[PDB]
Amino acid sequence: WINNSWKFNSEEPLITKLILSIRHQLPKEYSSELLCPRKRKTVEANIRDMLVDSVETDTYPDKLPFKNGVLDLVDGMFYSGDDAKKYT
Amino acid sequence: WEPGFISFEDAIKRVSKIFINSIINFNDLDENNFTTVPLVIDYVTPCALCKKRSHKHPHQLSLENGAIRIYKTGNPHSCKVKIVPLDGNKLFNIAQRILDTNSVLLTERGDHIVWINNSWKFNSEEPLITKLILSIRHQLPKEYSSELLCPRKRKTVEANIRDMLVDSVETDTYPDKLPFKNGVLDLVDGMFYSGDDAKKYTCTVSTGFKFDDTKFVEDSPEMEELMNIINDIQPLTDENKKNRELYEKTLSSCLCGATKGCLTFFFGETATGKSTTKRLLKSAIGDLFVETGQTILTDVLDKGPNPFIANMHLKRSVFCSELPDFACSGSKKIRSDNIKKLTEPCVRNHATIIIDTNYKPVFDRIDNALMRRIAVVRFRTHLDGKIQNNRYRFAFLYLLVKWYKKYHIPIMKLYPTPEEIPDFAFYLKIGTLLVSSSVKHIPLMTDLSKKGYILYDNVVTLPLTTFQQKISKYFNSRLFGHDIESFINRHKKFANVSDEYLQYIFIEDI
Amino acid sequence: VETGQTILTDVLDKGPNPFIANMHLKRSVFCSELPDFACSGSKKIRSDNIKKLTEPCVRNHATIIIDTNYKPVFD
Amino acid sequence: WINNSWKFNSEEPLITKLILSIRHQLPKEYSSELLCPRKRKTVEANIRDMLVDSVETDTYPDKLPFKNGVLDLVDGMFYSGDDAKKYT
Repeated sequence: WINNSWKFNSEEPLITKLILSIRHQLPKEYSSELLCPRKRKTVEANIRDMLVDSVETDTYPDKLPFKNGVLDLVDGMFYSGDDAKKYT
Repeated sequence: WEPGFISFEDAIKRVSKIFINSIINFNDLDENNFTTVPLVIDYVTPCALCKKRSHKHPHQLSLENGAIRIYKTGNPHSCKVKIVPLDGNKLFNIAQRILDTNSVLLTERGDHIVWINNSWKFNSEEPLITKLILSIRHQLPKEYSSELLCPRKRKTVEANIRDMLVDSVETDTYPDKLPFKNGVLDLVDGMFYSGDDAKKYTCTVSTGFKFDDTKFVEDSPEMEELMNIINDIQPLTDENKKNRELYEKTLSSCLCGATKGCLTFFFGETATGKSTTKRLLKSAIGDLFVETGQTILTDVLDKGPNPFIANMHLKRSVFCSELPDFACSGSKKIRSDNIKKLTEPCVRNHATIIIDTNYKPVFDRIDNALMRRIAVVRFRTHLDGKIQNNRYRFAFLYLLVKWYKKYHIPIMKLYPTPEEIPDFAFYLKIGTLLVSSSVKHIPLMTDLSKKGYILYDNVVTLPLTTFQQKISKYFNSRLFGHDIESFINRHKKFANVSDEYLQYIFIEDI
Repeated sequence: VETGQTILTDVLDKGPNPFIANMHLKRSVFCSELPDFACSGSKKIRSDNIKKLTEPCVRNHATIIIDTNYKPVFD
Repeated sequence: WINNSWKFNSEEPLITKLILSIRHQLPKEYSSELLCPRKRKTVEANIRDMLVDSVETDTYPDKLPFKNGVLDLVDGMFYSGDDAKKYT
């Protein structure tokens, strides 16, 4: 989930890009640790080892996706940014 | 405090970790008063710096050469001095500085485009980012240059750079640019960019030769000698106005990079100056111009991997044929199945197709869809080594650019010409003579009853004999037998074994 | 996505069709604007292809609408 | 360019052999460190990065190449050894 969208790739990984982009939200003493690619690879390995349960994508049939958000057909409300993260 | 340094509170944290003994006034230091306020150390344990019990004078810190120096006031020699560097991961700063120049970009397809030697270079197997890192050492500050010599550090910077490109851009967007080996030229403004000024336009192709402004002048003996042939083939006469307009419009569409599939026909007698333009096209555009024959027309593009189809991408103009028609007996006729896909924007295609032929050909398959793909311009009125020597390289660029700036400004629209499309005049005439049955013709039974019309499946129908007797009076079978024989079987409907009907009514009755 | 009668005429199983692989998650696909097929010289509709379109597995979510001036003829 | 001849190679590395052969021509202090394979690989990695421009081979149409040199036809002299290096 980068740039307010879900991205899919099988050859160029994006977990390292996500780790690089998350630095600001982490506590300050944690941010400076992610500048070295070796540490980013270690964190990526930990994350990969820590995912064991799978989830299904494109489940809700009554949602209208958009470049900057999603639209609810039933209620006519627009959800943008983090509010659209739940709908995969 | 400088942005190149590590963050302030991190420096305070490491300074705290130096001193085992707890600090009393640790919260009173900010980014503006650290060098002034002396540090108050509650020496529960002996001084961590020099192991003596307590100091008569408090310690103090200062920032010299991007490093925090820990020293004791009063007599500094009674306590040992520590140094704490403040620079953070110099390689990341180098990656920041390199990326700020917009020299490397993501091409949206999974590769990377690198700006080296005044060009954008594609590559999929050999690394080009490292070459860029080695080349940009001079633009970077002095202290950053020495690190970029070790291959391991260059690999680290490449790894850092690869992780900060999360946005994709599209290449070859502007369709009004002429690429060149040493820059890019603008059609609408007639000025040449070179070097870094051309970096904003992401052109991945070039004509293969440099641009010379010395030859590009208003008047020269060479262009004066050339313009005579062009003026002779099409004289500037009032009766030759629409033909000259079509001729000017069809040539100057080659420079435009718009995606379009409207074909044009060069019809005229042989050895009438038509053949002179084919060499000037190659001498003008150069690499982007590619000549080919009818092999594309005949061979099926879908069947098998066609290298020509894979390699025609990013080609401004493609000359369809160079040899006279094979429309006579013993050769494969013109098939329209291949001409449908070349008009579509995606196969991405960018070529302009022009066919020159001395005689009108015949099409095996025909419908109404061909009006949007066929246009013709005809010649009415009436050495080789010089062109190969690139003698007239600019004399034809000037003609094309002057035509483009004269008329090719508003839009790239080619009006098709049905004036003399072969084996189409009879079909166009019969289009206005035959109309299909519809709801609007149903309430006309008062007028159609005398014609013998019968309503089958709520459709007005006509047997073949009446159409044949009412259609043979207008034309002789001797000259138009082919079209009528090929058309009869196309639109025959059988109500039963014995009933054959056509759902078409000639308008001349009303 | 808009397309024509080629998918209707051609059998999807015969040969590799990239478009059939790329139809995945396409909400609406306009099928064709084809004219009458009762006229001579036009191949009839292959009824094998329409059977698998209804099946959920090719995931599919496309809605197919066929626009014709007059009624065609099946085989 | 090894043994007075230009050679292609697509699978086996030839740059390392070139370095080992050129070892003698370098200054004396530089001859010792070329014996370690790791240093030779580092030098190869360095030299692969400074070649950004490309050249074309077999461009002169009036030469007869030989095993021990190249013969010029328009005038009639033989170039052997280093003299034939300029003609690819």
